[PDB]
Amino acid sequence: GSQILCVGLVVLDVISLVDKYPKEDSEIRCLSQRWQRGGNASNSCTVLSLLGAPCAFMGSMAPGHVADFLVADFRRRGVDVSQVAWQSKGDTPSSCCIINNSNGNRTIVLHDTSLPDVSATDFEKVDLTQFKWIHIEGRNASEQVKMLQRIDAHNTRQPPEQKIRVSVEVEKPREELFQLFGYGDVVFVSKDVAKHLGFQSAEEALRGLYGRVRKGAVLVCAWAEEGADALGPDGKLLHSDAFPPPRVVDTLGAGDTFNASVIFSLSQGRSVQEALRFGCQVAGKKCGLQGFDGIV
Amino acid sequence: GLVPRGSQILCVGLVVLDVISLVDKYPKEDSEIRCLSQRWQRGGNASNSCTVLSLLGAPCAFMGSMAPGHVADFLVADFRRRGVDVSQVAWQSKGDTPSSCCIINNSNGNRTIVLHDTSLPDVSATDFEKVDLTQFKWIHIEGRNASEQVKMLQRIDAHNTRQPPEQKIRVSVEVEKPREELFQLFGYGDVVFVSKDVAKHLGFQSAEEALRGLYGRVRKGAVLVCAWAEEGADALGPDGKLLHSDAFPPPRVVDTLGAGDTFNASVIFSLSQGRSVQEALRFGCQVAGKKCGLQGFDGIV
Ligand SMILES: Nc1ncnc2c1ncn2[C@@H]1O[C@H](COP(=O)(O)OP(=O)(O)NP(=O)(O)O)[C@@H](O)[C@H]1O
Ligand SMILES: Nc1ncnc2c1ncn2[C@@H]1O[C@H](COP(=O)(O)OP(=O)(O)NP(=O)(O)O)[C@@H](O)[C@H]1O
Ligand SMILES: OC[C@H]1O[C@](O)(CO)[C@@H](O)[C@@H]1O
Repeated sequence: GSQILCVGLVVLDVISLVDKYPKEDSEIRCLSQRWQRGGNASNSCTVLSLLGAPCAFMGSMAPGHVADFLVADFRRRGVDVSQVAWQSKGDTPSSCCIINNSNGNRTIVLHDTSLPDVSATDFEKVDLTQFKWIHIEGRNASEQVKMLQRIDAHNTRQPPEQKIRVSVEVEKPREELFQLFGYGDVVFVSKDVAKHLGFQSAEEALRGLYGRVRKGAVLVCAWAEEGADALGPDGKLLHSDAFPPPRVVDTLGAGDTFNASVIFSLSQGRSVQEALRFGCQVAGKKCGLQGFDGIV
Repeated sequence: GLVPRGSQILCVGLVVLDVISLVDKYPKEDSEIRCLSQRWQRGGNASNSCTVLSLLGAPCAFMGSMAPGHVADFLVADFRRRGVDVSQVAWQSKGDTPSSCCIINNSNGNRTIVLHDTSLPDVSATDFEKVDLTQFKWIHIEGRNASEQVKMLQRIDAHNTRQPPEQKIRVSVEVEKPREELFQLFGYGDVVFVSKDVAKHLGFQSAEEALRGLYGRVRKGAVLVCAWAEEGADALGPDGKLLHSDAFPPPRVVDTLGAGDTFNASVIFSLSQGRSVQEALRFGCQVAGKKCGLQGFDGIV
């Protein structure tokens, strides 16, 4: 039971690096271009792998040349893809990403290809004895709340020394997803969500939202160059300053780098304070680099 | 496979992967949005022209630069989907196969474009030296790296000097961007296409103005051609007689991207079949006008 599993989206990121964001109805040349395997859960596996944690990914992919690229990338990272929910309806999602090389800003135009989401049916088919931690990227809530319950069930049946740790990401300001707050030992909530609920800082968001998590859970809110905060059962607010690189050149996947790093640190036994900090340390480092290579 | 002597039309130029996203509204910097639709397309002038030539029923080949990879794979498969011979591609060990990002605003039609990077080397004159020409009856060059392309043209001229009239390779050139370096290309080719956009930048306000004002720059005996959107197109040859065809407006205008390339390929095709310049202008306007009412190149027949 020593593999981390991330459940969520995997998409092909077609990326252009520009030195200024283009005004509407204008035309500008890009400095360079590349393809990356992206999606939150997928980006997190990249990071876990680079950190040395055996991990595996689970999500929908449609057979094709794109998927072939993605799988190859997964494999080069040593990510287990065996639990992938292969399909026959829909395309694999992709996006156009513009990365502003002058400040690391990233603009994402996303194509969700109707590809049907992973289901409780698919999940129930998974040998949970393989995993020390399961992270779930909040997408199809009603169908994921089910997967969560299945995980609780498995836990109710296990020595505390052998329970599967669970984390949840709530990233889009979307009603259906809020039911997810109520599950998992660790809950990640985004600045975008927090702002959409009227909160103007990580600390205010944590106070405002801790009521929604389940007893014993740690709530976590990262906030870009403000670093990140966390709040546990004891009611003590925890904070970490960011580690901004002198030149921020690419923030695409910083959030996923942070989540992966917190999970890793926690799974390794560290305190929440220490994990917050390691999360920022690794995410800040990634912001100084194009892509993920070399955060290690 | 075996390609019969003097059977193919070659187009030398750019091929690019265009990623096209339709959106409700232009994305603000550092935001994430869902598009209404997104499309991968093969683009580029020489590339577009090859597609049209194939649909017209001509054997045709593309020569341009690519680098091994998944972008080139998509592009090669799309070429072949259109019956284009890719065996003359100049494969590169350095650089990125061109790809461009285009964002189309659905609620005002605007197009915001991030152009491909500059990393890939253009086809060089030494690259072109290695090509056996006997295969081709017509070679068309999209003006890009002009100093190198001038050498390619001189090489074609040398080949022709030694041939009987019935095995001379016909040559055409396109000058599509207003850049001074490209202008030396006017001096090569039996047929020179100049775009309205270049004409305008030089200060000409019509096709008639452009042809009379630029004809001086072409080599003796050459035909100079200029299409002008809804005004159709003109041509001027050595006999000094300005030739013209009106446009053939379609029931409604759906997509004019690549109309110029459709026009170019169609004129080349017609002339390659031995039609008169006047017949070719007309045919070019008919095919391109038809194309303006269709999305893409399907059904231009
Ligand atoms: N400009 C920055 N400087 C330093 N650290 C940063 C910066 N932006 C993000 N980080 C770090 O990454 C964490 C998450 O930031 P966040 O703004 O949620 O990332 P994100 O860019 O939204 N990820 P993504 O959705 O792929 O773009 C922050 O808590 C910091 O640790
Ligand atoms: N709006 C139109 N209606 C009819 N025919 C058109 C139209 N636009 C272009 N064409 C035809 O396409 C030929 C080439 O026109 P050209 O101006 O080079 O097109 P383009 O620059 O590729 N696209 P656009 O600038 O939007 O017209 C013209 O000579 C016409 O035959
Ligand atoms: O939401 C989809 C997008 O979000 C990211 O995962 C960034 O976290 C990109 O890789 C992907 O295109």
